[PDB]
Amino acid sequence: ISEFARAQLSEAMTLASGLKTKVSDIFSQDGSCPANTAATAGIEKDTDINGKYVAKVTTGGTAAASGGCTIVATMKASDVATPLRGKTLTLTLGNADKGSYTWACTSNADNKYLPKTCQTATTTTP
Amino acid sequence: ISEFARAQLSEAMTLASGLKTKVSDIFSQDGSCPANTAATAGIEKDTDINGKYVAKVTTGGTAAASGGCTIVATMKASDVATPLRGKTLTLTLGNADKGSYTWACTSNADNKYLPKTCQTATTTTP
Repeated sequence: ISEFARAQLSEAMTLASGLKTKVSDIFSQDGSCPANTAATAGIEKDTDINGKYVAKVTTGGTAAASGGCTIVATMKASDVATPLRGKTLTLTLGNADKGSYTWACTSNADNKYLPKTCQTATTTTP
Repeated sequence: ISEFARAQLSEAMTLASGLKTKVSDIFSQDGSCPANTAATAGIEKDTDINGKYVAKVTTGGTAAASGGCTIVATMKASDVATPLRGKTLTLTLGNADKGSYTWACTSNADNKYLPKTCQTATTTTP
């Protein structure tokens, strides 16, 4: 498994991680999840949040007891490892009602490119 | 051996290489070696010249009839491959008093991470 591909999805996480404080602070202060398809109270426009491999980072989600707000980074459509083109990786706030905030990682890309922490689970059934 | 680590050093080479015509212009113009500890005529301060894996690119070196000007790249101390952390790669002017200017490449990183034109040599002895 390519460390070049691993590293690109690594940009995404870091650019998304970059908004935890900003998103959890609005959730627990105003009760809602902020969305940035337009710039919004201290948070930049999703298409303005980017780097070498990330095209945009969008906030949103649906407010719930423990959290729910989502931070979705979208990969560029080019100059990126072919399987990752246009894919997304998603951080979700949780435990908002229990203590320290948690942020579960998920992605719609192949687990072979993700960190262990961002991978799905697959098992057999009866 | 990691192509990904190889790729990190290659960025230093590239960024250091992008200052060769300027440094060369100064030597040919003033018989001197410019020092960019701070921005100076035409060239940005060393830390303003960086990249994903590269922290700074400094010019300096000691002037002679053959040239002697150096352009050194310093890798970041983190977010880079651990054997390359804070390692340097140097471009050095020569041949100024014999013919076409040349730039020799040296580095203090391990040879297993370097292009062939930048590796040192080790021989045996009696």
